[PDB]
Amino acid sequence: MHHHHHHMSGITFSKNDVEIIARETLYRGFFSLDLYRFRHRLFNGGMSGEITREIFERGHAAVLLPFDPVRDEVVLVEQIRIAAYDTSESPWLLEMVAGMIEAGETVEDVARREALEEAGLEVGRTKPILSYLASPGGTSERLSILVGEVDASTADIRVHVVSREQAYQWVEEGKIDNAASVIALQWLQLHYHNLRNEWTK
Amino acid sequence: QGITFSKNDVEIIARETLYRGFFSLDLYRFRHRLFNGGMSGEITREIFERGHAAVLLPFDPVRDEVVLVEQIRIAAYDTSESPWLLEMVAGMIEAGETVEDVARREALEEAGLEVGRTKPILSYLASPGGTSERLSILVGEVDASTAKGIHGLAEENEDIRVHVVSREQAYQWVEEGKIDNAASVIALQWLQLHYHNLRNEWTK
Ligand SMILES: Nc1nc2c(ncn2[C@@H]2O[C@H](COP(=O)(O)O)[C@@H](O)[C@H]2O)c(=O)[nH]1
Ligand SMILES: Nc1nc2c(ncn2[C@@H]2O[C@H](COP(=O)(O)O)[C@@H](O)[C@H]2O)c(=O)[nH]1
Ligand SMILES: [Mg+2]
Repeated sequence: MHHHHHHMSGITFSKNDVEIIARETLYRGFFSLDLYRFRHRLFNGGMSGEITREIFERGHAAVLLPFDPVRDEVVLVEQIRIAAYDTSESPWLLEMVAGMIEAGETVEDVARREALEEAGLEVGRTKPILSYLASPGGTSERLSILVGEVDASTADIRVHVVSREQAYQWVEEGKIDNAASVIALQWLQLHYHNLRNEWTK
Repeated sequence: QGITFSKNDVEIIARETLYRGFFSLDLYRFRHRLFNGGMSGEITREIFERGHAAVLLPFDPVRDEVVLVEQIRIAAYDTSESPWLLEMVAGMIEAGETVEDVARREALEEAGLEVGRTKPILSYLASPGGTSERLSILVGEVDASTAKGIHGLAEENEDIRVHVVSREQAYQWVEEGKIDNAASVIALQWLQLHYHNLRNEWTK
């Protein structure tokens, strides 16, 4: 069909449209700094020349929003995140439960495990929220968020229990400003009414 | 309620460059107060340093439309169906610049868009266990009928396609996983929570 014209044939291109020529690990410690060399299709029709990009590689994470549907409360975990220091009033952040996903593990298994270990919470039902790329211009990291049913009365890390409304107001005010928690709590603000009905049936 | 400790309670002893390239990886060495009442020992953490960004959600309040930009993000490759992503206009904030200056410049360079009024959405840490990066999101008033075509600086090997969707369509794409990068998810969830008042404010 080479005589067929271009017009006779969401996003435009797939993995068939990129060639990763080479990968190198330039730094290996707890995390890695990798270098990708690749060429890719251009929107105008041609192929790019070879492009090189640095990629921060630290694996991928499972995240759990602990929500008590009886009490309309969320459980937050506080701990120091030194990387926040230079742009934040304090490096101690209020966050969701989270942990790295190891080979062959599922998001749900990690989320449930971490909820018990960080916050001492037994999780009942879970539902997916969303899975997102934290900052794909520079890091490969993907984080997959679930909401988990908890009894908030049963709640170096410190555990905080607050109303959903307070937690969301802290997002609005900038007092909760890490991506995983912002995404989870915005989702909860959009979905809590149906979720509470589903989980208190 | 709220957090327990402040910058009075942590000392950064030193920082060491582990990798110096286009971006950097630094080792922070620090000590900090513990919730149990003591002081930690010396802690180290590897931190990815890549500066900070301004992000623009281009929203047409008359048409209830959103402008997205499509381009390859190779880091997405290993965990995504395709490394081409649908994203918000964005760019790095250089020394002395304002978030608005960058957002307006990138809106023109990445999408061919002039911007009218602007309002903050939220400023967030992308992944603060391992990177310092902060991204500050604005919503910008645009005429989505002027958003079309292929943009980006060809010299910088930047190849960007503009897409226009309705707001409801963009949000549906978030729900379905077709838009799954933090900046766009945060911006579009915010828009779902605020569009009624924002359209009223900008169509008066
Ligand atoms: N050499 C080099 N340039 C980069 C890298 N990441 C981004 N850039 C440059 O940053 C600009 C676009 O960055 P973006 O906003 O798409 O993340 C282009 O000038 C591009 O060449 C990298 O890892 N290495
Ligand atoms: N112990 C330690 N872990 C580090 C360092 N830099 C990065 N990490 C990573 O951070 C992980 C702990 O993350 P956290 O549990 O604090 O969210 C470690 O398991 C390790 O992979 C470092 O200097 N020391
Ligand atoms: Mg740009």
